[PDB]
Amino acid sequence: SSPFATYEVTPVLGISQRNGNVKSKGLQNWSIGYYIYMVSSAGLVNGLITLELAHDLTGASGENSLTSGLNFTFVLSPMYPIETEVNLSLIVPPTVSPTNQNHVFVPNSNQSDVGYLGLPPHTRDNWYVPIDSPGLRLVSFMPTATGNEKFGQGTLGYCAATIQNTSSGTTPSDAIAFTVSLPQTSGSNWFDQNAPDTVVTTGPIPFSYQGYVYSP
Amino acid sequence: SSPFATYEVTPVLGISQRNGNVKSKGLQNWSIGYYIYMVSSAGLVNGLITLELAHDLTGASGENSLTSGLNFTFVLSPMYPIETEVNLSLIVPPTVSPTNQNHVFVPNSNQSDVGYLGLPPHTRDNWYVPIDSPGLRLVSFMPTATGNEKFGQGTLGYCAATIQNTSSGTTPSDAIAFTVSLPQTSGSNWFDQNAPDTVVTTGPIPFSYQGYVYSP
Amino acid sequence: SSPFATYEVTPVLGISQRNGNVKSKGLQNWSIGYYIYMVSSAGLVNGLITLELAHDLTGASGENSLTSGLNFTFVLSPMYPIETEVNLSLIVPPTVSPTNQNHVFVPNSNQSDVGYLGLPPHTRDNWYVPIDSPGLRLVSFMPTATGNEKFGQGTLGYCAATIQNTSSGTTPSDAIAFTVSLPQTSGSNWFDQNAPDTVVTTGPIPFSYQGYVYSP
Repeated sequence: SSPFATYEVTPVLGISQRNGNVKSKGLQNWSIGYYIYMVSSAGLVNGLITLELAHDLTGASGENSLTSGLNFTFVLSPMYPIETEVNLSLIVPPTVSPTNQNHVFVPNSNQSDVGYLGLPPHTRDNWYVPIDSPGLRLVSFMPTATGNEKFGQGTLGYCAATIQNTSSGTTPSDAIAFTVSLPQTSGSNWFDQNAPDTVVTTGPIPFSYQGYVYSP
Repeated sequence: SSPFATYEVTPVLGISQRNGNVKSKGLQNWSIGYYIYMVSSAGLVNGLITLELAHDLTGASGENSLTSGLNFTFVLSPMYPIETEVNLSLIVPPTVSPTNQNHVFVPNSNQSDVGYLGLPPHTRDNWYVPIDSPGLRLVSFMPTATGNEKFGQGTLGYCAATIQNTSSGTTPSDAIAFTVSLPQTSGSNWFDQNAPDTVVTTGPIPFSYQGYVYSP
Repeated sequence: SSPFATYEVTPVLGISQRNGNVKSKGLQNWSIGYYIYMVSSAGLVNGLITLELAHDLTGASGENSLTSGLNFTFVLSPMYPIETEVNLSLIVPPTVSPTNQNHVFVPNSNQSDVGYLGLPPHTRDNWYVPIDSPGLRLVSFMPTATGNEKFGQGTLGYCAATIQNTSSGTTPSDAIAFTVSLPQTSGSNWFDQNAPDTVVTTGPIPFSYQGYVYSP
C-alpha cells in the first residue's frame, strides 16, 4: 500500500479545454487551462502547476497586454468536492489517491500565522491577488507562447488562503492561491481580437507547502 | 514501517515563543521564533523553514530598520542533541522519526566541495552569513507583518556549513545556514522601542539538499 | 521494497574528474564535472544538480570571462544507455534503482506542450540554450570558486527537451536541458591560461519536474 497521497486535477479533455476561471488584475474573469499534480510525503506537499491562456481575454477599453502584461490569480480548494461550497477557479473534481484523502492537501494552519490572505467565496467576487501580496512564495520562469507572441520573465506567487463570508456561514477548509505575472515583449494585444489558436503556457511551475500527514 | 525520515523543530509553546537566536548583520543576537519541517526521501531532503521576529531588536546607535532592513542568520545543527556541543540558534531538541536518525538530515560531504562556508562554534561568536555569501541557494518571498509594518520582497540563502575550532577539539557534523534579508518599505524603526505585539514572519520557505539515506 | 525510484550520475572518479561536456554560449565544448541525484515519488521527480568548471576554457579571440561571464548548457538524457544514441554532455551510465527504471526519469509529454525546446542529436552540434529561452524554470544561487576568483549571483534554467533529426531516424526519449549563467565580479580571464587547480562550482541546485510513475 503506497506511502504517498497524490492529487491530480485537469479538465476532462486536458489543459487545452480552457474551462477553468482566473481573476485578472482588471477584475475580469478569464478562461484558463490548468494541470496540477501534487504528492504528499509525511505531510510535506511538492507540486507542479501548469496554466494556459488563449488570446480571448477581456480587458478595459484602451488596455494593451504589451503595456499591462497578463496578471491573474488561480485558486485551488483541495477539499472540493467533499466541501462543495468553494471553487473559485471552477475546477473539475480532482483524482485523489487514496480516494477522499483530499484533506491531506489542505495547507496546514501554520501556513497562515501573524496575518493570512483572506478571499471571498464566489467566482464573481473580487479574489485577484497582487503579485507583491504579503505571504507569497515567489518563483521565476520563462513562459512559452505560439508563433510571434513573445513573453519575458514570468513570476508566480503562491500561499495558503482562508475563504471568508461563505453563503452557508460554514468555515471552509483553506485554499492555495496562485498569482501570475506574464510581461509581454512583442506580438499582439491579447485583450482585443479572439485568436483561439494563440496560446501562452507557464509550463510546469514547482511549489511546496505543508499539509496534513497521510499514513496507510 | 514508513519509508520516510522526518525532522520537526519549534519552541515547545510554538513559533510565538521566540526563544531561538539569530545573528544580525550588525553582529547583535536577536530572539527568533522558528518552525522547521523536513522529510528525507532516499537521501534527498525537502524542507520548510518559518522564522518570526518581534519588534524588540538591538541595533547600533542611529541605525534604522527602514534604511538597513532586517538581515540575520539562523543555523540548524541536525545532529543536536546527539552531538550536544553545537547549537548556534539555541533550538530545543527536534522530533526525529525514526528516533535518533538525526544524521539522515546532516548535509552530505558533497554539499560543500571546492570551498565551504566555515562557522565558529559558540552563539556569542561571529556567525553572521552575508546574503551574497558564496554557496548560498537563493529563494524569494513576500513576508507578512502586523498592522502598519510593510516589508518588500525578501531573500533567503541556505547552504551546508562546517563548524570550526570547537572547545572539545572534536569535529562536529555539518550544519545548515539560513540567512535572510527583509527590506522594510514603511512602518517604524524595529531597533528603537520594544513593541512585543508587532511581528514579521517569513512564512514557510521551501529548501532542498542531499543528506544521508534512511532505509527501514 | 522501496517506494522510490532513484537516479545518480557522476564521473567514476567523482565531480573533480571533469570528463562531461557543456556547450558554451560561444558554441565551444567545455569539460565539466557533474553530480546529479534525483528521487521519483509517485511520478514527481525532485533533483539536485552540481556543475564544476576548471579554468581551462576555450573562448573567441579577445573574449574575457570578466565581461562575458560563463554561460553554458548541460543536457541529461535519462534513458541513456538503454537508449545509446543520445548523450550530448558525455555522461557515464547512471546508477538507477530499481535497475533499468531509467524511463521513470524521462520528463512527461505534458512537460513540453504549446511549444517545446528542440535540440540536435550530436555533441558536436549546436545545442546551447539561451538563459532566457522560452520554457525554462529559473533558479538563483551564489557559486563558489577557488582563491581570488569571485562570481556574482548565478542563474540556472531547466526544462524538458525533445531531441530532433537522430542519425538512426528513431525518436529518442525526451532529455532535460540545464543552462547556466555565472557572471564574474573579479579574478582572471577563464578563456586565456590553463589553470587546472582553479575551479568554480554551482553547488547543488534544486529542480523538480514530472516523469513517469514507478510502483514496486
